Formats: sequence, structure tokens, C-alpha cells
Amino acid sequence: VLTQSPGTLSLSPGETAIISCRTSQYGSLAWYQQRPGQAPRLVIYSGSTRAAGIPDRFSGSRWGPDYNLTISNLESGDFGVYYCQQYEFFGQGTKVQVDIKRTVAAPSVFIFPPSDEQLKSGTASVVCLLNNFYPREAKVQWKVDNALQSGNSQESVTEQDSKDSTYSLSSTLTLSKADYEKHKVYACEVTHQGLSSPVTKSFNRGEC
Amino acid sequence: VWKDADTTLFCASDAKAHETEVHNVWATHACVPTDPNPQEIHLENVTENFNMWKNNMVEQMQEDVISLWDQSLQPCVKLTGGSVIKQACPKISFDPIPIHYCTPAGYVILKCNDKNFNGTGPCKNVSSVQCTHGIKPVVSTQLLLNGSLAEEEIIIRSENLTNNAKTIIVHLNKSVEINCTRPSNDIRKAYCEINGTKWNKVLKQVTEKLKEHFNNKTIIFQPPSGGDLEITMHHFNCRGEFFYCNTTQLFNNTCIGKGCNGTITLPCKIKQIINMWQGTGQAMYAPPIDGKINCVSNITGILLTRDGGANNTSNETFRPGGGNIKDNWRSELYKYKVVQIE
Amino acid sequence: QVRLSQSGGQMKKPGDSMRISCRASGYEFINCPINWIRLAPGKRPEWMGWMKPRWGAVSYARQLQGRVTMTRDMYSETAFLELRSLTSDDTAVYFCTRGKYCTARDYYNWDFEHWGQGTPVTVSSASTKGPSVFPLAPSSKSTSGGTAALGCLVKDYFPEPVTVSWNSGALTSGVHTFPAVLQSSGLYSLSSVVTVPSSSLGTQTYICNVNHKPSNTKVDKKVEPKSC
Ligand SMILES: *[C@@H]1O[C@H](CO)[C@@H](O)[C@H](O)[C@H]1NC(C)=O
Ligand SMILES: *[C@@H]1O[C@H](CO)[C@@H](O)[C@H](O)[C@H]1NC(C)=O
Ligand SMILES: *[C@@H]1O[C@H](CO)[C@@H](O)[C@H](O)[C@H]1NC(C)=O
Ligand SMILES: *[C@@H]1O[C@H](CO)[C@@H](O)[C@H](O)[C@H]1NC(C)=O
Ligand SMILES: *[C@@H]1O[C@H](CO)[C@@H](O)[C@H](O)[C@H]1NC(C)=O
Ligand SMILES: *[C@@H]1O[C@H](CO)[C@@H](O)[C@H](O)[C@H]1NC(C)=O
Ligand SMILES: *[C@@H]1O[C@H](CO)[C@@H](O)[C@H](O)[C@H]1NC(C)=O
Ligand SMILES: *[C@@H]1O[C@H](CO)[C@@H](O)[C@H](O)[C@H]1NC(C)=O
Ligand SMILES: *[C@@H]1O[C@H](CO)[C@@H](O)[C@H](O)[C@H]1NC(C)=O
Ligand SMILES: *[C@@H]1O[C@H](CO)[C@@H](O)[C@H](O)[C@H]1NC(C)=O
Repeated sequence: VLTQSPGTLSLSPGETAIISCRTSQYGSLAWYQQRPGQAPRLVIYSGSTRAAGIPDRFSGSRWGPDYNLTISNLESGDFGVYYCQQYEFFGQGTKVQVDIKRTVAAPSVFIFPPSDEQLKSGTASVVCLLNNFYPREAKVQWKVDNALQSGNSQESVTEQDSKDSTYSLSSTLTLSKADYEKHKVYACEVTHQGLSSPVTKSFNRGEC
Repeated sequence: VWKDADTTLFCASDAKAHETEVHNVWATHACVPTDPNPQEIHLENVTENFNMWKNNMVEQMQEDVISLWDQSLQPCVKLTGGSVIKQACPKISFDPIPIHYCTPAGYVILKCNDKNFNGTGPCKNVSSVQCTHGIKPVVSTQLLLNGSLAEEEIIIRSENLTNNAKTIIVHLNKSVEINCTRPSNDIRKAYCEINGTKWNKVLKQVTEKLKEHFNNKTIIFQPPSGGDLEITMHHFNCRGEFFYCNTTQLFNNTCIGKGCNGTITLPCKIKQIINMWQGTGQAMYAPPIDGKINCVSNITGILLTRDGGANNTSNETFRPGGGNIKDNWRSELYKYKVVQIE
Repeated sequence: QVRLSQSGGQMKKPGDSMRISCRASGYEFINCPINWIRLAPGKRPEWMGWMKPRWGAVSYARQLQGRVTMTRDMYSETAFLELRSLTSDDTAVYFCTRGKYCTARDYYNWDFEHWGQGTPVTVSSASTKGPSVFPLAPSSKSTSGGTAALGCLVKDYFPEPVTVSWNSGALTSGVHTFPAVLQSSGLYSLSSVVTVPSSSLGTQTYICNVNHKPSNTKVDKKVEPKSC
């Protein structure tokens, strides 16, 4: 009923955050900010009305069912997670986090087949690594015998590196041993701005 | 020309000077006699907006009924805010009379006569009256008693149905009697009788109306989720005594979707220690009077709340509501609003 | 000035019940409903229900019907929350809230200007389970002109956290230990990786040292190229 997007914004101070929320029903929509380790705060209510204490850099707008919170000239105190709300219903949230700008860097992509030690257990984990890339935005898709995979994968991302300002991501495809021994080609496909084309790293089960 | 406005209304009634009954005594000093030949003017080509949920007439009637009760139903002991007030508490004659509210000079009451008018929005048939109809200041929860019926269909009323915090008033078009009795010779134990055939047919009609407002979802009734006894039970005053009746049987989902065709009897009890609806604390009264205590009332409305939450099921659940006695006056004052002439 | 103060955080086991309090001040307590909202990391905020102080009238969220009870004390102007049959999913920070607009005559419940400071609650088993550690092996041929990636997969442990060092902390450059993910089984897993020169694969020994204080587990694992 309330669909907030995007999940994450990675921005520098001074830039503008644009956070949207689509509702399936018109009514008074409110926006909340939750700073780290602090209680949520009313930012906007009734779509565009600013709560007391909220500077005019925050502004709410609406186009049809789409409500937007735009935060201009981002300051330190603006980062955190934002939520849209309608009655008792809330959006999934939008995490606005500090990003330090650097040149684009394509990820170094590696894939790791399941250990033979793990295959004795009955489960198979295939790991794909995306190393030292920028910007944060990246997509990883798993393919097993050229079939797109959904719901059997989990990702994890590092904090932006203090030194080289890059990110690194790890995706894990998880299959039963039986299911794993059914197929041959295991591949993960990485799309990222630094790549002129999506890059696929793959291995064929059984052969070294 | 006129405009919406708020002013100090006055009261009219047919209170008897010889009557020792409480509502009569109050209205004698607070109100004027009624007009034998009232004047109603139907307005053609006139469309007005109404809002029963923002009608300050309700506020003034509330003040009155509070004043009436404070100056009449004095407890033996009044427990409020940490202190104790021990007064005299003789038994009283208690039977609500009709009360008319009227506008002073320069003002007038607009009345909405759309037969299917739901409480808010525009009205086509607008008439101009000086006073409202006679409204009995019946204080109760869950069920509206002795009120006026809806002319045509059963009307659903809410400030906003999509807001689960807003009370729903169900306005019936056919009344169902509720016959409450404390027999002679446990003195505090009592009961209410309701015709199961008539009620369940009405209740079924109610769910059918509710379907029209909730996308043909399954309409389920449930007992109150919690709160004080005054709201988790059908609370009302009959002949001075404070009744608490259990309405679980009244909202039998089985009977609205065989065998419940019979007499519904609700378990009630007369409590001497009550929570004051005027909004203070607890009040203690004398034990009930001897002999048969009996009140037969018209159930003319129902107070409901609707369940909410981040669910996804295709059934809406409703529970008996009330507690905000202002809503009681809203249900009778819904078709009126005050306007000032120029 | 409107204030809502909540009781302190607590920890619970699955199956327990919990009660928390919210003391209100700075306004006429009976005029407005008090709400309970819980925030868990990576989940939508969840409205649990409201309570109107006048009669203690309550409205519980459908999915919590039966497990939750909201009460109030009029004198101490304190609202109370109770949640029974706790499980892992109940782990969250619990807030009481009240609407911005509240007069003696009217209110709007849902614009939550006023929040209590929050009451963190953790529900978890007292049981611990040490990690399984599997090597993430480099590659087949040693490309003497590039760098290789290796690491170890630290799977199925409970609870948090585990730490990973390489070669007893001697190897730090190029190391990436990822934040753990919570698996469907209710157990955690993470990976630690490091990039090294490919030319050093038949010379240098690489060992990941996994530490899991709750299960009192320290395990070293040697990550070497597969032989075929
Ligand atoms: C219902 O609520 C919305 C906002 O939630 C408000 O704009 C609208 O005026 C309300 N409707 C009525 C009839 O009060
Ligand atoms: C208004 O009055 C006219 C004239 O009797 C009637 O036909 C019409 O049904 C009325 N409108 C409503 C909404 O009741
Ligand atoms: C009452 O009628 C108005 C005007 O048509 C409409 O906007 C509102 O939703 C209705 N309310 C109910 C409870 O049916
Ligand atoms: C109850 O309803 C009947 C008809 O339904 C009516 O004649 C009677 O006057 C009503 N009693 C009241 C309003 O007290
Ligand atoms: C009351 O209204 C319902 C529709 O809500 C209708 O089916 C029924 O016939 C009405 N009863 C009357 C007018 O006596
Ligand atoms: C109400 O019920 C009593 C028995 O409980 C019965 O004697 C009496 O006749 C009933 N009154 C009416 C008006 O039906
Ligand atoms: C209930 O009301 C019906 C009329 O709708 C009547 O025929 C029946 O006798 C009543 N039941 C009892 C037990 O009096
Ligand atoms: C009402 O009566 C039913 C009958 O079993 C009982 O279960 C319920 O607890 C009662 N409710 C109250 C509020 O006393
Ligand atoms: C509803 O009616 C059925 C059949 O008469 C009965 O068994 C059941 O107890 C009723 N539910 C109540 C009284 O809550
Ligand atoms: C409803 O009105 C009748 C008289 O018409 C009276 O006997 C009965 O007690 C009233 N009910 C209440 C709850 O006041």
C-alpha cells in the first residue's frame, strides 16, 4: 500500500536527496527522519507542511499517487533513514548515507565455487565478489545454466573505504547439494557504471 | 444571505413543573416552553454543506447533559484526583425527556432532509427551522437507545472510514427493542431480552451496508478489545441505576451467515461503583431500589470501531464502540447546523 | 512542553512476555490516544495499536491480535504495553507516540510529532553455535601479471559477532570482511576476503583466523589453491 524508493541514497554534503513514496490511496501523508541511535522525527505532514524546527531545505511534493521528499543542500544532520507514512502504514524506508566522491572505478569480479569440505554437509554456497568499485550503485544477477535466479541469494556491502573511497560487495548463492549437482554452469553477472558491458564470471561444476 | 457560525443556543422542552423527575427539573430552569406551531421553511435551489463531526451544537448539548448529571446524580462518594467527596445520595426519579435546541435572533438552523444523507458533504433538500427536533439526552455505550431512525436505508456514518481511530455510527432504519429487567426477590444481577429474529435480520442488513463501504469484504463482528467496563459492555442508566450488559451474544456472526432464532438474553449487572463519563474518576452509589426495575428501549443505532493494521486479509473486523458521549449527540444533531443571517 | 518517557531496555528469551511503560507529561493526558510503534533494522516501522486514556479503549493491529495488551494509569499518566509469546521477530526498538494535533475537542492521531526516546528489546535464545569455516580458493593457474582473490566463508553461527583476521593480523592490506547476513535458518554467515599477488600463491601461506566469543570458538583455516 506504501512503496518507498529508493532503498538507499549515497550522497555528498551539499547535494540533494530525492525520496519518493507511492500510495495506493490518497490521504494525509507524513515524512519521518530517523538519525542513528535516535528516535524518529516528524519532518513533513499532510504532504508538504513542514513540522516546527524543520528548515525550508526540506520540501514535500505530490504528483498523482507519488509523494516526494526532497532535501536540498544536505548537511551532516540530514543523513539517516527516512520514512513515509499514511495512517498506521509506513514505507520500507530510505537510507540516506554519506558518500565521498571519487573517480569511477569498475569492480574486480571473482567467483568462488563451493568448497569440497562444505559439499559434504549437503549445502552449496557459491560466492561472487565485487572488489573496490565506485559509485556504490551496482547490480548482481546469478545464473544457473543460463536461468536467472531469484530468492536464493543474499548480498552484503562494506562501508566506503576510508583510504580509497571504494566499496566492495559480496553475493552468496545458496543451494542444496542435490540441487547443485543437477547443474553445470554457475555464473554471476555484474553491471556497474565503470563497465562498458555487464561482466560475467562463471565456472563449470566438476572441471578445474 | 447567511454563513456558517456558532452561537449560544437556548433550550426548549415540555418539562412539567410538578414533576420530581430529574430531566424535568433541569429543563424547567434551563429551558423555555416549546412552540405549539413551529415554522419550517423548505429552501428551493439551495444546496448546503454539512459536517456532523464538526458541529459545535454538539459541544453545547454536551455541556448541558454534564451539568444536568452533576446537579442530579450526586454520588454518596466521589473519588477524583486523589481526594474524596462524601455527599448525600438519595434515590431519584430518572427518565430522559426530549430536548430541543434553538437559535437566538440573527441566527437560524439549517436542516438537511436528504433521505440518504450520511453526515458530511452537500445536501439538496435544505429547510430552515428555529429549533431542532426533541432529543432525549440518553447516555450509553455500544448501542444508541431511544433515538431517531434513518428514513430510508441504513446509514453508515464516520468522519473518515479509512481512519481506524474514527468512530463509526451505524444508523438503523428499523428499531429493535431491548427489554432490560432487574426482577424482585443477587439483587445486583439483571438481564436484557432482545428478539433474535428481528435483530439478526437487522444485523445482517448492517453487514450488507458495510460491504458497500468496504469492497464486498467479509464483515466480521468481535467483542471489544479492551478498556473499562463502561465501554466493553453496553452501559446505560435505567430508572437511576447503572446497568452493565454483556453484548457478546448480540453480535453473533453465526446468526448472520439456524437456531439463534429465539430470545436473546444478555447477562447484566447493576454496579454501585462506576467510572464517571463526565470525565473525573469513580463514583459510589447506594444499592439498587427494591422491586422490579425495567426499561424497554429502542435500539436505534450502533457504535463501532473498525480493526486496522498492516495486514492483507479480505475481511474487515468491527467491535462495539462508544465512550465519547459527544458522538451520542452527533447521531441526533447530524442534520443540523447553525448559520448567521448576514 | 509535551514529553513521553519510556522505561529502560531489556533482553528476553523466546516464549517470554514483556511489559514496557511510557510516562506522558506536559499536556492533558485524556485528550489524545497514545500509539505504540516498533522499529526493527531493515524492516518497515510497525504500528502495534493505539490506546485512548479516557476509558482505556484500545485498537490492536490485526497481526498482533491476541498477543498484545495496552493499558494506562490515570493518576501517574503512564501508558503500558504488554507483548506475549515473544520470538526473534519481536526484536525491535519500541516507541510510544502521540499525534501533533490534540485539543480537548479534536485530534489527529497519525502525525506523530511526539515520540518517546525508545525502548530497545532483544529476544534471542541463550544457545550459541560456532561457525563453520570454508575456504574460498583462488584459482587454477597462477597468472604472473595480476592479483588473485581468496578468502573464507564463515557460515551458520549464532549469535553475533564473529571477527576475522588474516595470518594472525600480519596480513591487512586488501582485506575485506563483510557484514554478516541473517539466513533463513536463523543463523548468521559472513565472508572475509583478501586480494594478493598471484605470484605469491605457491610461496605465501594464507590463514584466516575466525573468532567467535559467544561459543568460545577460535578456528584457523588455510586457504590454498585446489589441486587438479
Ligand atoms: C478524511 O481525511 C482526509 C485526510 O486523511 C481529509 O483530507 C478529509 O477532509 C477527511 N474527510 C472528511 C469527510 O472529513
Ligand atoms: C429532495 O426532495 C425531492 C422532492 O421531494 C425528492 O424527490 C428527492 O428525492 C430529495 N432528495 C433526497 C436526496 O432525498
Ligand atoms: C458521505 O458522502 C460524502 C459525499 O459524497 C463522501 O465523500 C463520503 O465518503 C461519505 N461518507 C461515508 C461514510 O459514506
Ligand atoms: C420506539 O419505536 C416505535 C416505533 O418503532 C415508536 O412508536 C416509539 O415512540 C419509539 N420509542 C421511543 C422513541 O422512545
Ligand atoms: C432499511 O435499509 C435496508 C438497506 O440498508 C433495506 O434493505 C431495508 O428494506 C430498509 N428497511 C426499511 C426501510 O424498513
Ligand atoms: C420484558 O421482559 C419481562 C421479563 O424479563 C416481561 O415480563 C415483560 O413483559 C417484558 N416487557 C415487554 C414490554 O415486552
Ligand atoms: C420475534 O419477532 C418476530 C417478528 O419479527 C415474532 O414473530 C416472534 O414471535 C418473536 N419471537 C419471540 C420469542 O417473541
Ligand atoms: C461477556 O460474556 C462472554 C460470555 O462467555 C464472556 O466470555 C466475556 O468475557 C464477557 N465479556 C466481558 C467484558 O465481561
Ligand atoms: C451464536 O448462536 C449459536 C447457535 O444458537 C450458539 O451456539 C452460540 O453460542 C452463539 N454465540 C454466542 C452466544 O456468543
Ligand atoms: C427509552 O424510553 C422509554 C419510554 O419511551 C423508557 O421507558 C426507557 O427507560 C428509555 N430507555 C432509556 C435507556 O432511557
